[PDB]
Amino acid sequence: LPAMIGGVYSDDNNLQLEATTQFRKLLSIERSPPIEEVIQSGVVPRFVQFLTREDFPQLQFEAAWALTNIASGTSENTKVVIDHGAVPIFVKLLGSSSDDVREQAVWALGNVAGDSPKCRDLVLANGALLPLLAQLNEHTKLSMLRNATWTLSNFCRGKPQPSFEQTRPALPALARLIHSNDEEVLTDACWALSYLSDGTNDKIQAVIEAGVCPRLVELLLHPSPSVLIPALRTVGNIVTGDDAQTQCIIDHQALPCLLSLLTQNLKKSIKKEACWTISNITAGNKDQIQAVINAGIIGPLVNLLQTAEFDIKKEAAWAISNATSGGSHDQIKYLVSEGCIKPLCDLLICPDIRIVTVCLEGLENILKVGETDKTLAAGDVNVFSQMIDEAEGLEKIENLQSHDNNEIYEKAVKILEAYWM
Amino acid sequence: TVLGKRK
Repeated sequence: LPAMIGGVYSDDNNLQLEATTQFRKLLSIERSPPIEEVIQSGVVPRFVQFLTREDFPQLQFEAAWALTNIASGTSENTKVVIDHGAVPIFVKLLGSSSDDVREQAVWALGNVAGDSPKCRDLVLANGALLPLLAQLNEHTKLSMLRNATWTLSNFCRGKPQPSFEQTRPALPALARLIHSNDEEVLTDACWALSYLSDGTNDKIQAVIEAGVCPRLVELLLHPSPSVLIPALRTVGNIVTGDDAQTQCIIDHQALPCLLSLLTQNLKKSIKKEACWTISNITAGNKDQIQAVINAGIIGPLVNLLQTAEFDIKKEAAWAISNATSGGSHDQIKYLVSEGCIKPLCDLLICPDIRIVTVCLEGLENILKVGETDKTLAAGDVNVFSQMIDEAEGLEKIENLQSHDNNEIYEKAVKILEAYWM
Repeated sequence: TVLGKRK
């Protein structure tokens, strides 16, 4: 150790190089690297000097590597590296003649930027995004693609989100990168895109205009949950936008894909997200709702609303209820023919107060259609009221006149007064 | 009023 600190501070390149390699090796260990202990040895500022030794690309590389391993540590370890001015240097190193140095500068910058939004915004401020995207072309080796994408994803990560104007140029690169077959690149790219599509519809506008939609729908069927999860997030974000933005996704047969996500034995978290995604499509027009009906999603949807875990039931209710909101008279009768009345009634006693309002709202839209059929047939009774009554739904609503919440209170009264006088 | 799109 005292020979390490010394050679680092020496004038001899041999001494300098061995010591840095040793420190690097010291910091390169897998189980609890001695990061606190390499900083308090006072070589960190000397490591930052070695980064500028363009004549000694090996020392640069080794120094950048030890600095990277230091910045993988605690928030403080990262704040020390920043304070010694390494951020602009690593960005300058992205223009290195050496490929090992450029790849390491990327990994370093990803580590600093991964620390916090604060650190992310400084790395972006030192102009790291533009020299980063220039390292990506038709000849970029896989190791660098993994490094660069993981870094690009971290530049985008974080709450509050970075300016969209700052992260926008990275969109063309990410749009290419999702065409890779490498799981790691596909993983980080989709996470990166899931961050950029999260926000206002003009952000979603930028994302679909970059042309990612077809490939994203394919990644729904990726065998790895590591790729499916961020891809499902992105696709879900896109369909929270308008009808036309939602259409870019529907156009590439995503509904049959989402259908299979609910049917195969997958994690609750995944099934829950496909349903939230499905809910934002039945939150669309009569034809987007028709696109869902056509794929055969209602059938399985109802089954989930009836028998699935409550984190899934919550989202299946929203899908079903939203469909009654924008749907036609006939589509709505199809939802009832698939047997959605009973599963909607059963949730009027769930402890989640928002859900109860959603089912109640969905049940009322069913009631209005049944009311129109009662007039068209000049009948005595609303057929759908009889079904709601049959599902023990009439008694639940009668009891919701006892609810503590005014939103729920006023709607139960409204429903009973409009359909049960 | 309750039903619609969700971010």
